[PDB]
Amino acid sequence: VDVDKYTRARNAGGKRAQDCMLLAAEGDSALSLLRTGLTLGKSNPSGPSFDFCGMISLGGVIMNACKKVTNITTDSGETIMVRNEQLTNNKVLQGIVQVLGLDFNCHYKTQEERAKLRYGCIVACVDQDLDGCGKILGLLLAYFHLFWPQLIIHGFVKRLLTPLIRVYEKGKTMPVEFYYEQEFDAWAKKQTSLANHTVKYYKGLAAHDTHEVKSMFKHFDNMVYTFTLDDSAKELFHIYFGGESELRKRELCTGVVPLTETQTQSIHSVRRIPCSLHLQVDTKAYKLDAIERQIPNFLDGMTRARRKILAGGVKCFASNNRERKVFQFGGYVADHMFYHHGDMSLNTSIIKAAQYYPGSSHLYPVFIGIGSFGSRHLGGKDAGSPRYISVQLASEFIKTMFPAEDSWLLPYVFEDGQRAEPEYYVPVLPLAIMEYGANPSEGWKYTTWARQLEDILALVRAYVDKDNPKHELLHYAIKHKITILPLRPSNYNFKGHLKRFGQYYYSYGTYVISEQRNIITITELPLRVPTVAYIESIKKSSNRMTFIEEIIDYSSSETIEILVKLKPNSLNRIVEEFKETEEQDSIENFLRLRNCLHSHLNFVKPKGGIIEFNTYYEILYAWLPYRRELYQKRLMREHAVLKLRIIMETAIVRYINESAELNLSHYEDEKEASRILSEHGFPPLNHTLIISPEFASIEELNQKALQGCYTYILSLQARELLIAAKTRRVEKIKKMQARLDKVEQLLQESPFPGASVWLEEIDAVEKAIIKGRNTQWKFH
Amino acid sequence: VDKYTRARNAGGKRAQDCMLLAAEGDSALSLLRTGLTLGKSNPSGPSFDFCGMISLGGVIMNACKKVTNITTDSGETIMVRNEQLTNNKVLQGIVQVLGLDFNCHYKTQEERAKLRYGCIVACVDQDLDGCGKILGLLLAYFHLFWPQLIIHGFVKRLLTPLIRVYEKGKTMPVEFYYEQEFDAWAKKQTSLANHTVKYYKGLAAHDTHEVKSMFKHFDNMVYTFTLDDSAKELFHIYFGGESELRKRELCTGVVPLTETQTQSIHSVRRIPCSLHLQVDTKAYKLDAIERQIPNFLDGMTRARRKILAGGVKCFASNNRERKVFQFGGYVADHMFYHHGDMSLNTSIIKAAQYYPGSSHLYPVFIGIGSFGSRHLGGKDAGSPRYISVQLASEFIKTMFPAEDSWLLPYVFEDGQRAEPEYYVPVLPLAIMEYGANPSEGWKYTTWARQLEDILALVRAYVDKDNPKHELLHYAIKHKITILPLRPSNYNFKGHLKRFGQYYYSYGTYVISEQRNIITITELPLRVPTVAYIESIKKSSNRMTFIEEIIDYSSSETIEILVKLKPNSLNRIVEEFKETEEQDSIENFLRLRNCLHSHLNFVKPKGGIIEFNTYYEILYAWLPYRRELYQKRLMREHAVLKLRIIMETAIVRYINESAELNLSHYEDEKEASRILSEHGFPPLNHTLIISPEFASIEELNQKALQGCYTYILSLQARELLIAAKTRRVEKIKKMQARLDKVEQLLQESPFPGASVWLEEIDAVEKAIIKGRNTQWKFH
DNA sequence: ATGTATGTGTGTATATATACACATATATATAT
DNA sequence: ATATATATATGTGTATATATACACACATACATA
Ligand SMILES: [Mg+2]
Ligand SMILES: [Mg+2]
Repeated sequence: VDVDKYTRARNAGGKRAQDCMLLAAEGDSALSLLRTGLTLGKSNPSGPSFDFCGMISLGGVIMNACKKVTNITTDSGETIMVRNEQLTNNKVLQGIVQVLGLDFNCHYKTQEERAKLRYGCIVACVDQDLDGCGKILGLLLAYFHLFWPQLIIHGFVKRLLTPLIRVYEKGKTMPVEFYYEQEFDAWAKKQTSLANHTVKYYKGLAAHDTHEVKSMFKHFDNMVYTFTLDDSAKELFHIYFGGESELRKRELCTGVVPLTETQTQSIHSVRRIPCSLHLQVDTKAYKLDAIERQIPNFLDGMTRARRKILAGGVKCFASNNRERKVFQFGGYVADHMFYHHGDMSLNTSIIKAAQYYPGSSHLYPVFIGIGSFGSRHLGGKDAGSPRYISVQLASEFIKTMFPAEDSWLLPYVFEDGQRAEPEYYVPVLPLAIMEYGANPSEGWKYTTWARQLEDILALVRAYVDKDNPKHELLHYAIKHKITILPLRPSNYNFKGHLKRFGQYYYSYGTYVISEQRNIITITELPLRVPTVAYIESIKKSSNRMTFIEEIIDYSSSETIEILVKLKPNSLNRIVEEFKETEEQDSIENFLRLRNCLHSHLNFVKPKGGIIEFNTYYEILYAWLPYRRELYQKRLMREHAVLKLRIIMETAIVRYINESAELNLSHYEDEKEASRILSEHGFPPLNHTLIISPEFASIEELNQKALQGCYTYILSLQARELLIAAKTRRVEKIKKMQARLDKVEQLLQESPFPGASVWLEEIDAVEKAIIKGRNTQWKFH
Repeated sequence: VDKYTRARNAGGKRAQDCMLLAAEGDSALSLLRTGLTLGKSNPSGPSFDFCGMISLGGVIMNACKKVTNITTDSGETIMVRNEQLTNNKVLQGIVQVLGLDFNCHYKTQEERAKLRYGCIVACVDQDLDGCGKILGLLLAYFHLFWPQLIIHGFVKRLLTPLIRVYEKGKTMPVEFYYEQEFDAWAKKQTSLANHTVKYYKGLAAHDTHEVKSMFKHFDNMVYTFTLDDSAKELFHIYFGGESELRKRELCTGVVPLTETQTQSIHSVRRIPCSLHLQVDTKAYKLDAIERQIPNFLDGMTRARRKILAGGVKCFASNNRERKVFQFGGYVADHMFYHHGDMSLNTSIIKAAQYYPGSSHLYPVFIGIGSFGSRHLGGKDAGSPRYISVQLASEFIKTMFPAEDSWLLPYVFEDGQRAEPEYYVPVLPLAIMEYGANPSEGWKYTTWARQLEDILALVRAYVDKDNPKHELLHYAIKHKITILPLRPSNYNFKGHLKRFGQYYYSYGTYVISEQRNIITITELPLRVPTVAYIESIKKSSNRMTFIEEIIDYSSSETIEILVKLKPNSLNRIVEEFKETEEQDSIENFLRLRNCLHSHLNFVKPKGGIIEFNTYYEILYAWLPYRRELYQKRLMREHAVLKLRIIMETAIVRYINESAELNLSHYEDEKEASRILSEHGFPPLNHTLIISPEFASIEELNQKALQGCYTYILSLQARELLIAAKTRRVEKIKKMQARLDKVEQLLQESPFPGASVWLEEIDAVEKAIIKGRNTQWKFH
């Protein structure tokens, strides 16, 4: 059959079969670009066309064959390699072995067996972000390595090389092109002003308009590169794409190793790429980026997408907290936070970042959700479409947990030249250990179970507050890493019971036995167990089905009530079949009613890279000093700003008192007015930095403050030359200097500066959490 | 059967005690399954012991257009279906669920107890699409096959709110069920500054306390359909295969509902089918005509007008690119769009496209990325996460002037302004582009006119020194034509011929008998290439003469190459005959088509209008633009006089405030007193300096009745000598402009006759500069 | 040589569907 | 009693698919005496 989304060349499998190309693209918008470009008729006499080029789609992400295949060493000696039934029945790989005419029991070592291919090179036209240049190009290389390495030896697998970033200067008709994101960031941070450049990001090939696809296809054969492999490559394919992760963990801790001048000149001159040198840059950079996207930071407890959602949601609902649809808020946060990915997964994260039900992931959600957001009974998988449902910002919890005057003092993620969101938030409470979570990633796994709220409040109040009895003893335990105050799992919104048997916790359900009608009434499932998955699991097991007649659900939307029915006189035969250990009952062995709480505390740290803890105490002890130094920073910044504002307004007061004697109307322009104001003892000030010190560090704030002009005094309205305005300004100067005395008294106290403000914020976060838990997280 | 939650008692001893809540999608089933499980928060509600769920799958197929009554020998017409209607997966589901039988009639109760449920209950949306269209099609299906169940109370429905309004303080909302009821309500108010209007698009947008208060009163809000005797004619008009009944009905608006009928419906809790079809279905069909047929003034539909308004609002600060889905989120937020996102993004994509043969010859946007080609008909664009749009800023500035948009009637959604009723362009843009749509009752199809003909017509109307001025005025008086009006052959390399009462368009071939090759070098107007090539391969009458067909096309240029089997040209010449209207080779290769028009537009203040020729559309267009120039000049004259009055108090206050000494006074009331005791005029400063949407009556009615904010909010920067000098020359420039405004209010033929000539010239050179740069504006 | 039925096609609407990667604990079905 | 494939599920990503309404000029497929 002609396979799906396939355009053959006119010379496939004929007398000039070997000189034809297959430009295998990633989707269909890329094929739309390739169809646009291979049909430059007389505007490109040196370019390719469909006389010797074809097109086929890779279907998204290629299946890997390096872990769906098995070796069988034959008794003749020569081992054989049998595929899986899933790998045999993939449509994309069946399609491309149908197009090129490949064979699985031909090694393609001589040339009269390589002349029986339908056309003799593959060229992968993929993207340049790490998701497409590193991942699926690596899996394609792995497929051709695992089944026919002789074609990678002789030269059969090729690729284009397109730009990811173009930067256009005003005036010049040649842009500056970049192939990697960190190269752009290193180029851009060295600059001094980027307000005459335009930065374009090209996710996918279909973002290239006409006047640059013509430039890309005047030089088509100039940018095709061919792969070679050496002996140092087979172990790297087994590390990066083999069935064991310990190799991948121990390689994937270290960062990417940059490229030498000889290797770079050799690649950009002779245009061949070593497969191992591709794996040790592009695929490794992909896997580090995937770790950064899919594993939470240990300070704020959230991923990178959810941190963009939080920043864009604080900024979106700023003026008035009116709700919007999920797709409209998603368009906002993809516009203003520089989100460079697809739109469907962003809307899925906005939906799941607002759910609240017994057993949801987030116990303290950022948003209030307005509509239908799914239930326990399908695990939140049955929410509405984003067309229907709405979200708004849970404003007082975000006000108390993430204080707004601390978001000025954080390191930010700069994207495309201007800032997007923080590197990390630092909440008032250790929010990384307060919720649930279970993800895979590259190399590692993330799994947490939430802690009690009162345990965490006891530990933080024991650390900070000086007259709690557990003050110095807790500091001793932080010096020696021993545990004193208990840190239990959370039992909120869960009615079953929890037991510790050795080095793990176990969570149990609740049944209700009856011999009057031989019916067991299940009333609760263990932690984070969906209902219909439990019912189908208890229905598939044939050893358990021999004792039940009918299994019926009567549960409400927030409370479990399952009803089984037993076959007559079958309560007795369960006990000999399903034996009762001390750790679980015979019914709880029978009805699948306990689970183990097994944690994988693998986080990412500031400045990137994995970190791996052994207990929740280690995460708390790593979290506390960041909040300590952030309090010290905000108090010193406030001290500097208050001195400078006293200095500013106690010259406005004397200008109001001396404007009649000064006679400002007599003078000609701003030059003579600034000169006659410099002679009467008015300080030159920087009005913008004093009114709005946005992100200015304290050296920046006292370094460019006294280097301004008299704009603070010259934009005074005649409204405020009145006597009630004088009284108002004098009393606000008195309040500012009283605040300055309070600030310089707060900078000294025990055990560290800013130790009472943080206790006040603990109490504020606690009452906001209590109010939210009472109102079903609606904050009525 | 998928998406079907079986009730516990379906098909048993108490099967007739059971309901089937047929919802419309899957989010609706999420709502209904949330509602039917309030176990002890709703002890008087329903549950799954007597209630099922099933999905209607979007929009129901109709059977009235897909069935045949065939007459047999015995004297009876049996009703035999179609193979397409028989294989519809949604209707197969409900027939298998309810246990219906097609050859039964269910007249007796012994037959009406052989079913599996007791009633079908349509839980549909309350917006006009779901309440009118698919509920009428469900009624039409049950009428066309089993009218005796509509007689005996089998088809039921819920009744939900469409708009809830929440008063501050009070604990009961106001619920409106129709949109025009809320619009007439909200126009009556004077202060809607503290009410929160909630639009509920589908029923899955309903919050938890709202669904609790809707499921405590479930049987309070179910209704039942009663079948009339006049209903057969209404079911044949609205859903039958004859369109002229539907044209003849749907001119006049919806008949309002009386008080006796209202009290009967809300009291005995039953619905006549005819009273439903003449309100809900008719209101839907009028709404679909409004959404799917253009206005003859601006040329654009409702969605494209929202997209242009949101694009002018979005790209105002800088003309920075956005994606398609991000700009779509913007225009769905600020222009109050109440529909899905996929259709809006498709509308933005097709509003940005520009290729030879696209719908728009003068697009609103500049498209950046892959926006499709001639060959697949523009259906080969990118996904909306890839491609970008940008505002074609100077064309939008010249065609739709910004100072005219303050003086237009607007549309209110939910209280706030969203977008105009129409734009009034400088050129008649409704006859300058293409289009081919169906709708309810009517068809829309246009073919664009030459630009030069339209420019000559409008310059003959407006300019008094043009020697075809009074002739054209006589022709407007007596409805005759003088000046030609040809179709647009721009970017088309075939040729056009007028034969009788229509134009035909012809493509170009090139023949060579030395190789038996015909080379097609041009297709007719708006013919996709791959659709043409696959259409020529299905005709086996033509396949017996050709061997091989190869496409060598460019990105924007056609080049098709056929191959003939030997000794078959003479058989083509003698077999496909030649008339004097089309060649034999063009008869063989499908190389002409007719430019056949259906000029059916909507008019202002709602309603269809149907024209006969393009001259009627031009002559209807001209007086709106004329009157709009007159009222913008009146507005400018008023604002200039008021601003002269405002600044010739500020300048003398700068002259006299050195000894007036306002720094001596206590507060602003004493200052306002002493300013009014020296002759300064009280002014409304926030409406003199920014008249946004104030008419001239409320401009000269409430602006001299303000305060002294204009004079008390001056910065001390303003009190210098250079600022005095600049205010003096600015007063001089406003005085000169006021003299020019009063000088050109009185000109001939009508006020503002040279200004519209200048805007003609600016739009024409912007169109030229956009055609030279492939509509990229380099 | 006519009276029939089908059959895509355009814009603006209504409601859905699917493949793949990644780690690890649990569950299921044979084969020494 | 035991190894060994196979299957599933979680979040953040990469790609695509498909049913219905509405009007009418036009094209292709057997019947019509
Ligand atoms: Mg991509
Ligand atoms: Mg609807």
